[PDB]
Amino acid sequence: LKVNQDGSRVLLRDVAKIELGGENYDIIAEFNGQPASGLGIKLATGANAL
Amino acid sequence: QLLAEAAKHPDMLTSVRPNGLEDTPQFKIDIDQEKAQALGVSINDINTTL
Repeated sequence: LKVNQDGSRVLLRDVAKIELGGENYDIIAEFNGQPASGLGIKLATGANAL
Repeated sequence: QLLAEAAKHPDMLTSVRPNGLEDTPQFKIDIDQEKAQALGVSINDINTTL
């Protein structure tokens, strides 16, 4: 991010935590108490469901 | 591995070949940002020049 006059170099590690996480924590799912995920599927106009 | 295992059955499979291309040499450039900043050079300008 920056290299100081004294020679010290600053990285992201020193000013920010970095992790793998969801791009939106708004939605959460739970199947019979335990954590889960899934897909709700919506059909198209003029197609057969079966 | 599959091509090898297929060359062992020349009585059912013949001319088993890949249609793709085999890996070739590439010239890598491991730019360093510490020195580029110590010299005041915009990495964007570096990449645009290259």
